[PDB]
Amino acid sequence: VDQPVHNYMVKRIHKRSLSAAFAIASEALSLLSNTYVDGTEIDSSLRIR
Amino acid sequence: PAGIIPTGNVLSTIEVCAHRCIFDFFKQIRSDDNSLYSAQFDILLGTYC
Repeated sequence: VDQPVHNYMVKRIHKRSLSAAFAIASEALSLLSNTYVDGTEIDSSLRIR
Repeated sequence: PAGIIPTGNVLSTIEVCAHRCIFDFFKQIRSDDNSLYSAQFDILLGTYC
C-alpha cells in the first residue's frame, strides 16, 4: 500500500550582463569643454555637428 | 553597527585595545574605514506550490 509524496525543489539565479561601447572623438570633447570662451560663427557649426 | 539604536549606555571609557584577549572579534579603525559600508544580501524570489 502506497502513501503520498511531497517534493521540495530549489533553483538559483544565474548572473549575466550586456555591454555596448560608444566613442567620442577628442575634438568633440574640446568643442564641448570650452566653457564660454568660443562662440564665433564657424565654431557653432562644428559644435552642432 | 548598521545604524541600529544602542540599547545600553556603556560606562568607563578606557583603553580597550589592551584588553584585546577578551571578546571574539575586535576590529579597530583609526578614524573611518571603507569596510563599514557593505550591503550584500540574499533574496528569495517567490515560492510556488
